Amino acid sequence: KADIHPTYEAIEATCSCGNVIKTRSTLCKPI
Amino acid sequence: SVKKETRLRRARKARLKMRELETVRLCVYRSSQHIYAQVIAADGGKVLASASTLDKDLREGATGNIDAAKKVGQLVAERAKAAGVTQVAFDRSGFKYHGRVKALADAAREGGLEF
Amino acid sequence: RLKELYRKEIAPKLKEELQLANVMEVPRVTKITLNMGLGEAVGDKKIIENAVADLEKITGQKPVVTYARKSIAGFKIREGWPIGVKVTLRSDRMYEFLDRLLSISLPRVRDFRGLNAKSFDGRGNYSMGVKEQIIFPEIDYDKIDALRGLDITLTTTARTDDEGRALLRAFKFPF
Amino acid sequence: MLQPKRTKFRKQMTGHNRGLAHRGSKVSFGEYALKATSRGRLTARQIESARRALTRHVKRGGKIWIRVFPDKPVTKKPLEVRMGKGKGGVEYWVAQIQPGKVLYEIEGVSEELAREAFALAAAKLPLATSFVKRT
Amino acid sequence: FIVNAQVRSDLGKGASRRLRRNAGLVPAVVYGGDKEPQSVTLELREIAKLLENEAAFSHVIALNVGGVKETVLIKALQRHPAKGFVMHADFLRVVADHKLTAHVPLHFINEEVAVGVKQAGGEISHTISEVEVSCLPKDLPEFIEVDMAKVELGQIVHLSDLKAPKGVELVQLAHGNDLAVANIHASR
Amino acid sequence: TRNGRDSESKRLGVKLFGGQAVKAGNILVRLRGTKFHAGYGVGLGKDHTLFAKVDGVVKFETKGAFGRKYVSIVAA
RNA sequence: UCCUAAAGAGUAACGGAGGAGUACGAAGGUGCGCUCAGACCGGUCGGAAAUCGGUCGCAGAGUAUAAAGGCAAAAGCGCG
RNA sequence: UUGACGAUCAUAGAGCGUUGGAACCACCUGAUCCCUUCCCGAACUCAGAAGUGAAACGACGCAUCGCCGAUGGUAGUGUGGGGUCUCCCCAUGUGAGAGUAGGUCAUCGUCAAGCU
Repeated sequence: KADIHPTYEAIEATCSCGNVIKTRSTLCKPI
Repeated sequence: SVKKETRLRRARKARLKMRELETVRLCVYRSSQHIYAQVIAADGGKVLASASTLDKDLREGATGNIDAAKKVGQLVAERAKAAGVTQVAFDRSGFKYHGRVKALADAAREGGLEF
Repeated sequence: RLKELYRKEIAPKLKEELQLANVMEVPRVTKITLNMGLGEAVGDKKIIENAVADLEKITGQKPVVTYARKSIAGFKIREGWPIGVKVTLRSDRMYEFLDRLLSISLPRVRDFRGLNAKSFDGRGNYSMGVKEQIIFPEIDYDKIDALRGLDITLTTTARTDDEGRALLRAFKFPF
Repeated sequence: MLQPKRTKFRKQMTGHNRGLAHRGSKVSFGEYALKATSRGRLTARQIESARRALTRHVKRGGKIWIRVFPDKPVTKKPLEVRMGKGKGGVEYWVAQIQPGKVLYEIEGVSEELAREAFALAAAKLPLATSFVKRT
Repeated sequence: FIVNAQVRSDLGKGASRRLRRNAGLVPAVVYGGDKEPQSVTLELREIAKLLENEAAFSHVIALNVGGVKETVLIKALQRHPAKGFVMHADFLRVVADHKLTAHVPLHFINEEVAVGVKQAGGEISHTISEVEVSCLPKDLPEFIEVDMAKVELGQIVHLSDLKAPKGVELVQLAHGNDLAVANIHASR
Repeated sequence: TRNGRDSESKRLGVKLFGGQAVKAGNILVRLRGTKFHAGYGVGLGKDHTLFAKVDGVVKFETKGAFGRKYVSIVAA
């Protein structure tokens, strides 16, 4: 349908977008 | 399976009410490759006319389209008139009367066979 | 992303590993119904519209708020009141959601929060709840209210619970 | 005494007491038994007179089973009351015996100790009972 | 162990009760594996000697129907409930090969001195008897010896503990169960 | 405390037994909710009252799975 | 409505037990879809028991209203 | 070799075990286009195979559970007469239920389609 409202334009955004917003583009584990 | 017995659970209503009224039944069976159609006499155990894709003079390799099923309902409207059959009923057999099912049953009304 | 990581790398990797005989025994991940909300102080029903707009925004789909069948567990609902959420995620956008969790949701927890107190059920499914923040794919962390928590109930296509463990062990569940 | 805990109804018909006893006539637990050879009905205070007779003539051991259980309530109108105003209140409870039914069983004793112990319990019951063995 | 019979060509309720008061006979049948069922009269004075015998229930008896001889095992006794005496007998032909089923007495052979009895104030409560059999008709089990002289105040004894000799099965282990047999407990 | 009060006995039953001849309005069974189901040529009215539609002979046959009782009228 | 009531209907007692003196414009019509209670194991503040996932089910649920007789073309549940 | 529609409703069921493809069948790929979801291509539907018989489905085996079930006896009962008469017995017609010996891994029909 059309009732599902998308954030998928930004779920399909930049993945390795630095360690500045996501705080990690080097590791996944916090330690 | 899961799908198969539920459309058997859906089909037993209209098939059992066509039994009580003593009507010549036009049954149908859809598959993911191709499409069958039969005309069963008024006892549920005697087949009068029957037309399929799997006859050895129609298999084009592209059966199971909506354009393939229009020819199936074409050829079954005339073997029943060759068998002398009108005044029939249409059991959709649990299939939602929308696509390849509905397009076949329009070919029956064009053929002169009337519901 | 992880779908085609699964299809090309993991899908032959697990076949000899569990000494499987064909393609079709190799287990898949099917859906995420996930949860949300128990019914904390929903005699007055107006907190749902906050909790709807919570999970509506961080998933992409819409809640289907669940009513009560016959309630006794803490309360007498006079059943038929809004109590649940239940957002189901499926194939083309289930791998897309799964990459938020455990890749960039690990920094938003702090104190390892993977498989650290859980185990499976007998049929090969994994269920887990959260209360802390997860990663949001759009910036939505200061929404100031009473944060109700939720679960991440997952269903596989396994047979036993050992094959649930090797399922997405490449996705590195912390142990 | 012996009576049900909760009953689905309060009062009951009279009926009759017919037939022999084909189930209930075989000794199952004990090795000696006191089976009844005349039809009647036992009123649940006779059972405790007959039970407390057997349990003091043993004094040592043995195991006792009580095969029969009263479940049939029986009414009785009070005195100085004309007939036909309802139905009287339940005063006591009754079991219904018919020839062949086994009443008491005993095991773990001598036969000649037990034969002279069922003599004591038979003098409290209004039926003609007998002595039987386990086969 | 031997009986001798007759033919009984009179079937009903009326003719079957006149046998018991006039002549003193007892009806019976012989039904088996190979042949038809055949009815039979026996005396109430004879069966009385066999039913008084101990192991005669789990044992082969030779029957003389006419001058006809057959090895016959007995599996039924319909018995008059009020007075107590034998009514029709209902026994069985014995084929050399078809398995068989009967019931077997127990004895509890050594319980004079038991550790549960001599050391602690003891009791021995025989719950079961007449345990069945599933044998081959060539070699018969007359009885089964059980020995509860041995271990404990406070143990029950199952069917798994006692042993059926020379390769004889027990039906209760063929079903998914194991009945308790005897107990040792404290007296009141 | 006091209890008389019975009702007045509706006269239920089964008319028209195994070999009868019928008409078109005969009733054949009052009923109390489907002891007998509608067989071949019978009606099943409002309060589950069976009735005939064609003429012939009553059958009372047991058929099918669930073992239900089918009252059919045979043109014989 | 059940029992007395004797396997067709009927049938008494100041004989044993219970209920009514109404609701509904959808709780009606019709087409299209869909299955219960409970058991259990996993799961955030509930927690013996709410919602969710799962296996086992085989009517033990439900039926506007008493009990009896029924109900998979479901006579039960949802939508146009 | 299968597929549809029946006949008969367990001696036809459940459980266990084995086994079948490229014809059928099922899973499968993608939803652009029909069409659908009180959220979701799960279900419904459309265009379609590759791939696979794993699952499912059919066949083939096992009586382990279930289900059928004799013969004999026994209970009860119509009419006639009895007796020690709140219960039974005799003459005569009728005759279960439970249990026992044992049985059962169904039997057919109509077409399309595989020696056929």
